[PDB]
Amino acid sequence: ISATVQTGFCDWSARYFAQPVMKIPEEHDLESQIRKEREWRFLRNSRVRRQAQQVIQKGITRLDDQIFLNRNPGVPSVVKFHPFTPCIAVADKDSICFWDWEKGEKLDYFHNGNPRYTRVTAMEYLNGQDCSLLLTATDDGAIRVWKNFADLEKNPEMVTAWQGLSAGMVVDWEQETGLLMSSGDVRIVRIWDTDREMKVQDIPTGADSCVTSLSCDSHRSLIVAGLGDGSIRVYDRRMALSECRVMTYREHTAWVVKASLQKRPDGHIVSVSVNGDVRIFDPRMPESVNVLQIVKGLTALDIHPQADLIACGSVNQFTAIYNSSGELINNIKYAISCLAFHPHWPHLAVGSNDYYISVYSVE
Amino acid sequence: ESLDFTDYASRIIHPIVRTLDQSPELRSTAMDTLSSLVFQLGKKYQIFIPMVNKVLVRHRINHQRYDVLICRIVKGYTL
Amino acid sequence: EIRMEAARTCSRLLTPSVSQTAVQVVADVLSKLLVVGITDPDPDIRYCVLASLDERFDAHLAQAENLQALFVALNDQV
Amino acid sequence: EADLTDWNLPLAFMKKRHCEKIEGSKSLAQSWRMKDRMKTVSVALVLCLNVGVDPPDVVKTTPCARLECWIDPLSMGPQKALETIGANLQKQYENWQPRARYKQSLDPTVDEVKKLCTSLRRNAKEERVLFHYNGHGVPRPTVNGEVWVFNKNYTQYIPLSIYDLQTWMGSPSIFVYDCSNAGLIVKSFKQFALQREQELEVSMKNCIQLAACEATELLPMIPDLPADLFTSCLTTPIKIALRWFCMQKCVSLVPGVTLDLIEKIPGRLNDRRTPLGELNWIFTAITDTIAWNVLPRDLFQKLFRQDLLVASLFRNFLLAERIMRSYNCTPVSSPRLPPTYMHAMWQAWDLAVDICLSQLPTIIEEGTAFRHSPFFAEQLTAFQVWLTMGVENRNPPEQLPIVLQVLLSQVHRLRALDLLGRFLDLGPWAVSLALSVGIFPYVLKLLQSSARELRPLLVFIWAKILAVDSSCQADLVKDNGHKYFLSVLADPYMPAEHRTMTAFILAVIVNSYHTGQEACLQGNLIAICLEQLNDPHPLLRQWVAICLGRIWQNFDSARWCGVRDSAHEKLYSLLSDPIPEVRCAAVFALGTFVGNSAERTDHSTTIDHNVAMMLAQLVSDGSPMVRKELVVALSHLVVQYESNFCTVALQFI
Amino acid sequence: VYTQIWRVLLHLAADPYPEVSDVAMKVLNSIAYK
Repeated sequence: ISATVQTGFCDWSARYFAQPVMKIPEEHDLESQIRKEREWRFLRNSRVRRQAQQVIQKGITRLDDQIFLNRNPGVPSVVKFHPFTPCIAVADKDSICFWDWEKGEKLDYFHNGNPRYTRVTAMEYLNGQDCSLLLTATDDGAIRVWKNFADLEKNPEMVTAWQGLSAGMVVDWEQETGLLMSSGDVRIVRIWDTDREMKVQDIPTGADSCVTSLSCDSHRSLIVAGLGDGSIRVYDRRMALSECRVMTYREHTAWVVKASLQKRPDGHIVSVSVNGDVRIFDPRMPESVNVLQIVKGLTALDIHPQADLIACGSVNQFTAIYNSSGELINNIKYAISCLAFHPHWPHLAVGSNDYYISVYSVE
Repeated sequence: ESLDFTDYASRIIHPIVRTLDQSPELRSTAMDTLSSLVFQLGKKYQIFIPMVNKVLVRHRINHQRYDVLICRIVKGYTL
Repeated sequence: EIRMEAARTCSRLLTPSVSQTAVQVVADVLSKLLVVGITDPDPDIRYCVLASLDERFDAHLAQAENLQALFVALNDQV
Repeated sequence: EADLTDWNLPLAFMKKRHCEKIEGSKSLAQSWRMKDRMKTVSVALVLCLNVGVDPPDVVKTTPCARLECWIDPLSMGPQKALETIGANLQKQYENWQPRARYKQSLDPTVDEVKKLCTSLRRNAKEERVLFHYNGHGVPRPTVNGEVWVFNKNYTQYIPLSIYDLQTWMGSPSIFVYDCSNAGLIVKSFKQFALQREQELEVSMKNCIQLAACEATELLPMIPDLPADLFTSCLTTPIKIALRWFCMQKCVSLVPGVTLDLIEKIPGRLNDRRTPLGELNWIFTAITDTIAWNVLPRDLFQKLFRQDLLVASLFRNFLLAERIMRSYNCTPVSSPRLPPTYMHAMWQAWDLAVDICLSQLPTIIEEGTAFRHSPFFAEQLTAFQVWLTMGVENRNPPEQLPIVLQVLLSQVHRLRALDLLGRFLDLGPWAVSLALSVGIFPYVLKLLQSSARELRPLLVFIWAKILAVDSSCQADLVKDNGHKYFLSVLADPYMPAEHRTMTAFILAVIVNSYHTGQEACLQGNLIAICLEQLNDPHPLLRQWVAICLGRIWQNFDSARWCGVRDSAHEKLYSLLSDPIPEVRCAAVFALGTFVGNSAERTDHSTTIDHNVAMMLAQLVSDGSPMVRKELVVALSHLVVQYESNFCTVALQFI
Repeated sequence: VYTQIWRVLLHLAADPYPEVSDVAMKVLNSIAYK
């Protein structure tokens, strides 16, 4: 009988009535220190948005500056830049290294907890504006969220974790909508609402190959999803699930490395397969607008919404950073399997097969 | 010992503190008067403790009964 | 002169007087002020502090602890 | 600017369930409960009045003090007066303790006292017995611990040893000495107490002692005051309190208030709406307030909460201490109290008296309607002002025992119940205080009221209390207070906020308590709960579902009623609820439903398999909190069919 | 039916969240030894 466990749920719920009720909550307090520190963060944010917008109007100069070169224990699989705080999480197969690019120091070192076969494919920054979190979707399906990831007085803390689905796994966070769309080897694009912690819609992909990439548009339903066979579907979640599919244009035959969408109202699906040929599509057109061919054997690619730089990679250590029109800017001479732009600053990370992490800057 | 002196705490304590500067001969008698008053005031004396402590250090007044009473007041034990 | 001016300053800077933290801060400062107004030897400083406790603070002065201090002050030497 | 975009963004995974741990708060050691209730079964009135004779030790003045128990002994003649004073004294005591065997002894012998005390000890061996001694007619007690009585012929003062006197009386007893050198008796009593303790190796804490005077002090000889000054204070506080008020210098503030107006004060001591009953009510509040603020909590509950009569004596003792102090007299108690005479609340008593009997000229002569005192109103105003800045754990409010006294009437009951709830809200520390002052038996008595205006206030107060001390579920079932709440939970017009608290209160009463589960089942809770299961309030949906789960926890009768109502079917709707609290509560109830099958008919098994497959479709869920309860829920299913799951487990090996 | 519920408990046994996997493992191990 001792095996009978009892959760503290019924007791935890009752704690609601121990705490006060009648009085004003701490968030509504305009003069509270948490709101002032939150308003200070939002003041710093609006400055970083303004300062970055001013750099864009001045154009983009050649980018060759190396701020630092450190070495990780594992291979860098996926990299992301925290929008405002300088925290550059560089995860590995069996860890998540959190580096910095101002001090130049190792800040933390996690263990994801996933088995040896699995691999952390995708990563996001939830609530990037303030009190940021770190979503860590594993390729098998497991999604998990980490708080206090680069803090002084605090340790790793996993907020929540749930087996999704069931290429690897792909994610597209939508801060404003509150949704989260897992996809991968399955033939389904689920939409996990994080407020209700339930799968709202299960959009059928209608495709045999794996969904290699997945990008959406803010303020609209424009779920773009590249595929391993080559095609790039587009779905609208406003209509019925059968009618969700809108366009199905196919002009490639390889895994889609990064079918990325721009945040402008003039959306442009810049899809680059393993072949390495760019084909700029539109959501309102049946065929490509522009066509480009860059590298013969492409391995990994990155793009930036604010600055239209298609940061390519190469087997021969090259890093071709061209425009969407196809103009040459740089060919930085050093499997470059991870590049990552900032959401605001024109910083570009690069990561070769060797476990070396850089952070470039435009003077 | 017999009357209530809470009302007149300031009217007495301030002359006493002043007496402990201007004349070292009365320091003994005055400190004995102070401790008795403290015993009667109790927690009401808490207000004056900072100022009187300042005057004691200035002339190293180390009274047994008084230090005990303060210690008891800060601790909160009643006796 | 520092005590007499720092008293005039704090009493003026508490003109912004619902957040619990601000109340607990005002309660702490005003308790210290009342202590200075009762316990300070220099009666000029005691007079300044008491005079600075205007209508504005009467919501705080009406607390039991603050009222027990004020009663002692009704038996001041001056 | 780019700030309105920031503020208008959902912070995902930032809520109570995420930041705080899902863990119960450790319940503190609730010591508010009274250890035992004493009952003063009988009272011994030893009266050594010696009417018509003067003790040789004290040379009385020609006026002296004649009044004894408000009776002039020389008016009635010696023998009749002594009988009359004994009768009146009984009545006076019967105001405070009307259900006790009184046995007077009037100028008694030694054998007479022996047979009296031994008989009262036989009647109540394990219960408190009061010993009242009035030695105004006998010489003062000696240093050797002796008390004087008479001989059969009333020709010689016979001494009586305190040792022998405390032999005949037992362990639980209380002693009241009203004589001149009364301190000597208390000293010698403690000596013989220590002497008995030394003999016990090869009855002190139980024995309480009150004494009118210190051993050195003498009783006052003032013709204005009654000779029985101490007993009058203990037994008729209001009477001497007004007479003493009219003797102070403060009478100048009320001209035209003589003793003759005090004699003819209208009203009674029971009717609180009259002028005399007003003062008695105020006095009870003021005295109980002084005691709670000055004494340590332990000793307060010992004397002022254990039994009524002792609490009344000590309440009136505080008044005696104040009055007698003004005549170079110090009363003495065995559990030594710190001096309360200079407490601030005493000043309030003066003003209350002043305003109350400033109207007496107009009440008697003009016949004006007695306006009630603002005292209780103004005291609630002070408590409200405290609550405004009461967040900090500062010194508790002096007026807490007054709030208790206000609950007894109806005139200010609505305002007090409001403020008392707001106080309990402040935190669990405050609810502990309100339980220590003794609010519980009065808040529980209000559940007999039918005033619907009280219903939202009592629901609030009881939710806060039961959140701290869950053991009070025992009391609520005894008094049938669970019916009061059932009514509130079946009232559509009652707001859903108060109905949510009501569902919590019921979910506590039922929690792991077969008596409460059987009682709420008969009160038709499951049917009422299902009526509110589809409300537009996520807090109510959560608790109603937990409440539903608790009622059928190891109780098949509530399960059968659920099967008839078909609750498990109506609960599947909550399995797709947006709020993950509700989903979790739904999983809890559906698990507890399965767990108590106790090998019932085949129907149960087919239902359990229906509930299984409906639960088995909550695997792909975002919240692990829900998935955790899903395990605990399926645990109940495994426990019921442990023999069957062993067959499946052994198969795949 | 029990086959299905045992397969369910296997999913809760392999949970990403540690607390859920732990409690599911205890309950699943308390079957094995009976």
